[PDB]
Amino acid sequence: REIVHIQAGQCGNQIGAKFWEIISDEHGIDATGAYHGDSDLQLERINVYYNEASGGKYVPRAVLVDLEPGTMDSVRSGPFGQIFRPDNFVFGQSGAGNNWAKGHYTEGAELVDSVLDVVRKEAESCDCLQGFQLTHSLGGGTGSGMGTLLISKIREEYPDRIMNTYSVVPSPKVSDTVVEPYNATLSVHQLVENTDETYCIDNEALYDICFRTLKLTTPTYGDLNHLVSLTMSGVTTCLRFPGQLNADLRKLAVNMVPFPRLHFFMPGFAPLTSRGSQQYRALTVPELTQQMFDAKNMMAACDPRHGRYLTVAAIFRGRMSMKEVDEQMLNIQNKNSSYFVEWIPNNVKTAVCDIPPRGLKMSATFIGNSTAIQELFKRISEQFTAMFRRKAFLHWYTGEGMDEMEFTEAESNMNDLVSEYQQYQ
Amino acid sequence: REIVHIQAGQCGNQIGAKFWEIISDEHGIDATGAYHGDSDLQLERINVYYNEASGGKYVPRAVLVDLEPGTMDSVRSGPFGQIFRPDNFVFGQSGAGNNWAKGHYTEGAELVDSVLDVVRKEAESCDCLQGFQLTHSLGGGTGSGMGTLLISKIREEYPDRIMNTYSVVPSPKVSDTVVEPYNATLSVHQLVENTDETYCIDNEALYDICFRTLKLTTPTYGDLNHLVSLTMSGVTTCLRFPGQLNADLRKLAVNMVPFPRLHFFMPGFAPLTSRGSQQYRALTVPELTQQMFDAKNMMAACDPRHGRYLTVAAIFRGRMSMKEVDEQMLNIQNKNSSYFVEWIPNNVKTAVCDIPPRGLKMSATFIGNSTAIQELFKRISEQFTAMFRRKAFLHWYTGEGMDEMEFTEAESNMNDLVSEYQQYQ
Amino acid sequence: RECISIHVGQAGVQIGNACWELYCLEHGIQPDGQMPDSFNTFFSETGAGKHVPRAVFVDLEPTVVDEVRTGTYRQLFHPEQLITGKEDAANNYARGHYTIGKEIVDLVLDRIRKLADQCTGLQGFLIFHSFGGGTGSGFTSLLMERLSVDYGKKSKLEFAIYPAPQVSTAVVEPYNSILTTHTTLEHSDCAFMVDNEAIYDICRRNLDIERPTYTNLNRLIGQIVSSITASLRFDGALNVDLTEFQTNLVPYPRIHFPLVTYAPVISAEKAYHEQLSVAEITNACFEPANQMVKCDPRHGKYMACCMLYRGDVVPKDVNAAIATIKTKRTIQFVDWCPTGFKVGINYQPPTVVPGGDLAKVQRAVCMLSNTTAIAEAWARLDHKFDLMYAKRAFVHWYVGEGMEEGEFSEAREDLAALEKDYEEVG
Amino acid sequence: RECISIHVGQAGVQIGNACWELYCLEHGIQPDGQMPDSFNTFFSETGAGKHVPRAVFVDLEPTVVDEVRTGTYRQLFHPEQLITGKEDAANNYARGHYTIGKEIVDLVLDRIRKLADQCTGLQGFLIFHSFGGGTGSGFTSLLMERLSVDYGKKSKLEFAIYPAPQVSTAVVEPYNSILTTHTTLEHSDCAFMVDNEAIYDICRRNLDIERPTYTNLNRLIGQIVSSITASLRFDGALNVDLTEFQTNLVPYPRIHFPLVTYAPVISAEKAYHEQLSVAEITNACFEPANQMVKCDPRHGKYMACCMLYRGDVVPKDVNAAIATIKTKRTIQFVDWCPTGFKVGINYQPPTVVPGGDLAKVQRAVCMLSNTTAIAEAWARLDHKFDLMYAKRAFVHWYVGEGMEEGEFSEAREDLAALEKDYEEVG
Ligand SMILES: Nc1nc2c(ncn2[C@@H]2O[C@H](COP(=O)(O)OP(=O)(O)OP(=O)(O)O)[C@@H](O)[C@H]2O)c(=O)[nH]1
Ligand SMILES: Nc1nc2c(ncn2[C@@H]2O[C@H](COP(=O)(O)OP(=O)(O)OP(=O)(O)O)[C@@H](O)[C@H]2O)c(=O)[nH]1
Ligand SMILES: Nc1nc2c(ncn2[C@@H]2O[C@H](COP(=O)(O)OP(=O)(O)O)[C@@H](O)[C@H]2O)c(=O)[nH]1
Ligand SMILES: Nc1nc2c(ncn2[C@@H]2O[C@H](COP(=O)(O)OP(=O)(O)O)[C@@H](O)[C@H]2O)c(=O)[nH]1
Ligand SMILES: [Mg+2]
Ligand SMILES: [Mg+2]
Repeated sequence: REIVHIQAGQCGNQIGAKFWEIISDEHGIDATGAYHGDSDLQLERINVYYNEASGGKYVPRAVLVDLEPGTMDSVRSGPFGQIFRPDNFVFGQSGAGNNWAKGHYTEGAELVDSVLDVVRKEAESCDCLQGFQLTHSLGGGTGSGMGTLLISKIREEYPDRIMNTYSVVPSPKVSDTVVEPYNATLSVHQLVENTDETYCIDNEALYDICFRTLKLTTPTYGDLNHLVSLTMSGVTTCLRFPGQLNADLRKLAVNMVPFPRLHFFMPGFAPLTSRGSQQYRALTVPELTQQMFDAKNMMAACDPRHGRYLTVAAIFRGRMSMKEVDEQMLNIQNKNSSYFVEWIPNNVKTAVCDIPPRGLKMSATFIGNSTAIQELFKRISEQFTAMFRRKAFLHWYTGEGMDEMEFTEAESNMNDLVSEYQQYQ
Repeated sequence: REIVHIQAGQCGNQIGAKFWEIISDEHGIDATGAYHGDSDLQLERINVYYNEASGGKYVPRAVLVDLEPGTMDSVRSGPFGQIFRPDNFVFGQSGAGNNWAKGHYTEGAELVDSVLDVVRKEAESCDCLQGFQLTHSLGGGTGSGMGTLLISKIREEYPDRIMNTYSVVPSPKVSDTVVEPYNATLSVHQLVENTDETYCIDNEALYDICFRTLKLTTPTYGDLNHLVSLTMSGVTTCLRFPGQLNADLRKLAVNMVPFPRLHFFMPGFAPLTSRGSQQYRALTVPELTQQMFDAKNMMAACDPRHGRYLTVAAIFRGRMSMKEVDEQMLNIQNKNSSYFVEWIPNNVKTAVCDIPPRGLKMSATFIGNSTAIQELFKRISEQFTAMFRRKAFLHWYTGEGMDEMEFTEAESNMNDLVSEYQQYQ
Repeated sequence: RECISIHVGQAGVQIGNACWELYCLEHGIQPDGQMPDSFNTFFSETGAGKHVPRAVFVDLEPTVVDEVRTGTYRQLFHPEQLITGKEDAANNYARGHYTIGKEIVDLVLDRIRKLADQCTGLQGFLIFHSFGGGTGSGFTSLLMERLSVDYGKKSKLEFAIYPAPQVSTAVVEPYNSILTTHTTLEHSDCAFMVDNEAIYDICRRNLDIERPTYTNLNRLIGQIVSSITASLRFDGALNVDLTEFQTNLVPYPRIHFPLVTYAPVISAEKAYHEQLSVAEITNACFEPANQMVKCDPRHGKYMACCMLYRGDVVPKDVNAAIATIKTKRTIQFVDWCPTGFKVGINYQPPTVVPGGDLAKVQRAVCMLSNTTAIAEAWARLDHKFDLMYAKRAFVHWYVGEGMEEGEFSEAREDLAALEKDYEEVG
Repeated sequence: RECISIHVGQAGVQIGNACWELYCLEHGIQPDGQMPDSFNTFFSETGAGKHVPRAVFVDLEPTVVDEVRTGTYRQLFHPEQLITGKEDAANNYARGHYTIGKEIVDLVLDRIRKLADQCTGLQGFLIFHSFGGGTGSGFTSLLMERLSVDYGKKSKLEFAIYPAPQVSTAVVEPYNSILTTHTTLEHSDCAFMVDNEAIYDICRRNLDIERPTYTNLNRLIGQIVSSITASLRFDGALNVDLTEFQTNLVPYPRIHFPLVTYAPVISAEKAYHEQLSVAEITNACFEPANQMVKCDPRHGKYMACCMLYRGDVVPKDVNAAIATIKTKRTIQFVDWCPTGFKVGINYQPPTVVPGGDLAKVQRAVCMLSNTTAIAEAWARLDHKFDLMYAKRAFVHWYVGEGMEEGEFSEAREDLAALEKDYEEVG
């Protein structure tokens, strides 16, 4: 069981660059592809992400995609830049100009053939794979433009493999581009059918977590990409290391999704403590579970207290005990009996692994499927509402062949999605 | 089982100069005819190409032919120039001026006697020979004009010995001479009946392989002649070194040619890797097999995807395993069942040798007899029609004694070959 | 007299891991299979100084089996006995029974036949599995269906783990634990039910251990299995055989779900102060605070019970201790059972495993009673399954894998009928 | 009692190379021919401390035989026993039978008569060759044609390598492997068919070898030939001779194609755990997973079979083990074969070659069944030949060498009748 990696645009590449810095140190490899580890459990499942090479070297199964050559220049020269194979870097020369229309129809259609030739090469080399990881953002043009195109083309060829996309959805309070609502609405139109499991993150909330819980006075894009990676790495720790009770990517999908369209998730991580307040803290499971369910710690700008949890999960790492995980989970359900659906008994999925993150004793990851997402999509639909009334900025997109009908479907399908979550709330 | 060598024209000598530079280093022979090797297997069949001299020196079975003395001065003074015997350099004083009429009738007639006395002298020196190697191009006058005259005279004397031609057939996109199409068509009229098997190579494609796969920014005739040499060196490696399973020139000829007229081949070599991307590559048979069949690597300017393979070959070099070669060959046939002829099962020939190329662990050579050549001859034929229709440049050739009949059958006979390959497609 | 044990899934393999360390200590057989008799019941001898078990390890995922392959007990197991897959059933019964089932079910059925060829007097099989996941439920249900046709009248025993009503670990558990009932109902000669949360209470109070993890629970099950088969492996005052045990215990063909409990379990330091005699260990077996499934016998009426003593026991008092119990009206028996005790006294004292959580004793008791108290452990579950199935939640996963929508009707209809039979006899 | 072996082609020499190293180990004879008895069956002694084999090496290409001339075993043979040509047949049967073969066929026949003069009790000749190339087929078919007329009634055995239906390395294989059918049919007393595919699966599964190359496959065949003749070279409880073995096996003159299999082949580490007894080894021989040709006996009915045990075997149980097999309806025999077994027990254990892929064992079995299932190994192939012959591909190469276009009529006609007989008797 091994998984290939796809990154798109400036947003994804900056997120994806931190991933290979963190997971590489986890498996003990140097910056030049060499190995110098100690524990044998590192080599047991090294191949879930890497490919072997001559001379005892490893290279990752990553693809970096772009429509401008600037960002590849940064990642190539940066730390851990020589790990990647040169053939994997796929980039154009023109750019997107924050156009969803240019990315899908005009510019990306020429460059789409090149990448599928590469992902086909990585798909044959792997013996028995399960999923693809996609990293992108929903504001710009390249990430939402080609990111939508590959997903449709990837899905058709492989309708039996699981698909993962780790999306970043825009927020009004940190709004940055005049044409954001046009991009975000058009892309989610096809994520409602062409992906299996979807994560949503906000730059607004990642600012809420960074100042208050971390006591960060200078949150740059260095640290935010740090936080998303640790949630990204935690989900697939059952694959790379053993455990008392196991859960791979396929188990979670069946356990959380009651109906095919309700697969928009909310991350959360614990512990997250400041550099000075760590000495004054305990080391126990009950402190972890309270932090996980805290409405003050989620990674989306939506409060769960306006809705009820459908299903949740908890991924624990370290030497722990099975009852204590069991007793904490029942405490929350009984104390918070108002905030959980009634007609699904025992809504919590559990998993414990063995190897803790280096320098720590315990950890936890929360993936909780709630009905509070319906607000995070209505807010966007409102910003899109006042623009399409007067056809502002419409001429830029209409030049590449779209029509007023397509924008009509963009609102209608977004209308359908919010309706479904309200009905089951 | 030892073989003599014939070179014609400026193209052949520049091709042939590299072959003796490469093959001498393979056998350990120095630049002055001495020997300084280590493995005894070099000396087991050293005689396959060289002839013994007094004092412990070696000289090759080479014959250099020319109609202008400029090129002979360069090869004589170049690296590995003193290896040849001085009597072998045969060259005239007038030149051809890109006239196929002059190459056969006026200028080659006087000089044809001189060379045949030399090739006879090597034919008496041989104990039990099998073949003749001829290296030339189909664009100029000397190479096609003399080369077709050499083959015609050589064939009649030796109706049973095997004859090899490694031709370079012109391409429209790298067109260099105004009267190329007259030259190419008139020569191919007689390669149909006076040679045993023919290798076709395009200067257009060798640019494609040099820029793209090799990441070469300045492909000069220094590097293109490097590529062709490795194919000629690879075909006859079964004769010079041992192996688990063997294949000499006679085995390939019977295994490739279903009907006498369908004997035009397309080579291909693997691996071919840049100096920077080699560190990030595996070393296995399965990578070698896919590269050979890649339509982006086949060394002629015609697409095999436009037709179906009749038969193929594969000469492998290195210490390998026999089922691994067998298992991959069935993988390609099963996965690509659309691109192979149906009424001949198991269309693949195999051979494995023991001595690998110096500084390398593995290698492979691909010889594929396809029906896709029928297009590579139509493109040339079209260039001819727009010329002979209005009798442009015709007066230059008619002055030496050809007639409109000879040009009339030139298209008529080359019409037949396109008919055969399409019939069995 | 030999038996074959089959471990399926993570739960089965983990329990099977605990057992085979227990058996080796009993017979003085080192992890590398060499002995520094009676061992033929589970072991096969190979030439000189080599014993290998009659066990087969089964899984659809390599992770929980390759832990055995590298561990301390790599040398004991014959390499062909460890069967692994490539993709787990992902908590789908439908994937286990239908899609991912048949590409592996054939290999083990070929491997069982090889093991059943060496034996001469095959007694029966022991099956270890759980009702949680589809890998241990969907596949194990398939194995018993193929075993029954090939062998027929030979007795098969299982040791299943029932999901708890409150302390449960998954979301879709009720869907699995209802679909296994048909193949257990129609294809099992004896079925043992054990609950995970109940073993926690026994660990908390009696053993006074703060944090029982899955190591210690699996050690407890090893003690129950070892005692039931101790009648074959050794010799004593009275003997009870497996086919003998079914005759006295199971009153009707459809009613084969005994409840198990053990005595004594005690900590090392508190073992000094108490004197453990036959008079009380027969009373400890009947405490509702020591039943291994969260059910109250006070709302049920006993139909039979078996008491297997081992160590230093004399039949003079056992009849007296059994006589004492009969005089209580709190412990109720049915009217059509004038006598309901089957007794077996053995000579070999139970052996304590080093590194364990139990103290060395001179005598031990294992109880196996067939009561109607267990009727509730199914009625509560059927509410959970029916409540979720009202909205057809999660069903889309199962429908696409080969099932149809009426299949869940038979799952509830069968449990509808089976609860009535316990009501009728009660 | 002496026997003579002839090797043809690259396949024959490579197979013969492995065997003659194997024999030297058996009789304690160093590569330089000196021994630090019974060896007269294969060896000739010259004066004092010099033994040379009764071998002859034949090829039309100097490359492969020169490897023998330089290798570690240069000193064993006469210089004159190693015969090489100058131009190979280039995978042409027509060149082998008519053009290139005739210039060398005389030289070896003069050499055969020289070796046959030394012997006093010649039983027959052993031929190792393959149906792939014309050098190994066209020359061999000519070579037996000369042997049969000159010598008449003495028995000749062949050990052929049949072309696989899927995993093959040449383009024109079917043309050769049909034209050889006539000469083997009417000029061979017994023919052994061995396939290159099946030996791979045996190496993969049973031996657990990752990358089997031609070194290991040839070592497997060396064991089969060693076992058949161990009845002559040693002494035991019961004896079966070549003339004795042909009598019991071949029921009709036209049905002489036994299928071979061997037991046991086991890896070194997996050998420790299993106890290899005669009861199971006689069962392993009948597993269709261990037949040496990609053929299913399940679609055929056995005609006879011969067992060749060696090591520590007593006749008390062999009849018991043979009785066990007869009770299976899976393993089917023809109605006019109430008894279908020939048994020979020897006293010498098989000897393991250092550097090989087998472990030292006390017992070994060789099975030789004349079954009717082998009809399919020709029926599938005749489709390949006939499909290609539809368009008359490649025929121009063979026609120019002296053959006629009608010559291919008899090749498919002869296989038409030979396949007809098996369904008739079946
Ligand atoms: N006693 C015990 N119970 C376990 C253990 N592991 C899991 N369980 C129980 O098993 C239930 C979940 O289903 P599982 O038995 O784990 O299914 P599985 O073992 O994953 O089988 P597969 O899905 O095929 O891998 C939970 O309710 C646990 O109580 C264990 O190691 N020991
Ligand atoms: N067992 C075994 N089979 C071989 C070996 N080499 C080749 N073969 C088989 O031979 C077939 C091809 O025909 P060959 O027997 O090789 O013809 P040849 O050995 O070259 O004989 P000549 O053509 O006279 O030189 C292939 O299909 C292989 O199965 C070997 O070393 N060992
Ligand atoms: N989390 C995170 N978000 C980023 C980063 N850089 C840009 N973004 C977000 O990405 C959105 C715009 O996406 P964009 O960069 O235009 O995508 P592109 O056109 O494909 O490069 C903005 O709303 C930013 O908030 C980063 O380093 N980290
Ligand atoms: N591969 C290769 N082709 C060459 C070289 N030099 C010339 N040619 C080709 O030869 C063709 C003309 O043939 P030419 O050599 O001039 O014939 P000539 O009259 O004997 O000199 C041109 O189309 C060139 O592309 C060389 O060094 N290598
Ligand atoms: Mg599992
Ligand atoms: Mg050969």
